[PDB]
Amino acid sequence: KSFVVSNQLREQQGELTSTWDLMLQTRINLSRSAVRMMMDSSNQQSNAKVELLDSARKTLAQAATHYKKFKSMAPLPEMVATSRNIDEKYKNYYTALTELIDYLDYGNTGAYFAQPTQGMQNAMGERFAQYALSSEKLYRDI
Amino acid sequence: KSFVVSNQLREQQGELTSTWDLMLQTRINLSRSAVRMMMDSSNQQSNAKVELLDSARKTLAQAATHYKKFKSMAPLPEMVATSRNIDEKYKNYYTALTELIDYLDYGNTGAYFAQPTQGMQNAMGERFAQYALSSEKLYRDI
Repeated sequence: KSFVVSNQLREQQGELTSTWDLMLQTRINLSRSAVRMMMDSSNQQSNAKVELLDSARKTLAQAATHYKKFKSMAPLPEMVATSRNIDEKYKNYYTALTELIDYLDYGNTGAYFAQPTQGMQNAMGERFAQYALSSEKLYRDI
Repeated sequence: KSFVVSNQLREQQGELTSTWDLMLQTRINLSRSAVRMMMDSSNQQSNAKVELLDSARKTLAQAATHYKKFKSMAPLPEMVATSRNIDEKYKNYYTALTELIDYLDYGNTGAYFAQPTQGMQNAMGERFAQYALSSEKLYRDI
């Protein structure tokens, strides 16, 4: 099986890297918007806060597109548990990120700061590292 | 050559994913610190601004460790140009990120906001996508 199966593994990793990366980029643009919503309107800097929130929204939608691609390539047997785990972490971090867009949609920075977002970022981050370790080891077995 | 060479390619991609990801995480923690340095001292939220700057510093040092690992696996002939390009983009974004740590080290948020960091983030991001496209196509040729 080795070509077809190991290429499947690389394509599942690429798509997951694209999902993780675009969620970190959503986190970044939500951050850049929240600081400008705190600084108010006099501040020359405050004025891009809606562009930034719009960029955040756009990269989350792109993370969700790559994730569905990732989910369409069925996990190989040994990959099933980390892939299940990734899905759990992914949904908690996607949701955190969605609620943050929802708050800034109406300028609620108080609720933005009150969400413990980093905890969820970190859990996905560790899931990602575990998926990547597990896929390297099947790839050097395939 | 196919096993040894295609494994080399996957290991160079993994290390580069680790570099890109840790630089995005440095960007995130610098962001979280800059907003708390803007909010001042009354603000319960302002008080983690030095922990956050310290986390940023730590993930940049980790991005630089994985990058040296990436650079130690010599680019295969067709990968030499994107690998050169990645190095250029990487150094401009590593430097941007370093100057941002340097500003927040003494609470200079004015200089933090004045740096056009995102432009450099974006150039590295496009380099990364181009490297990943080019490596997929050599990998399906190897």
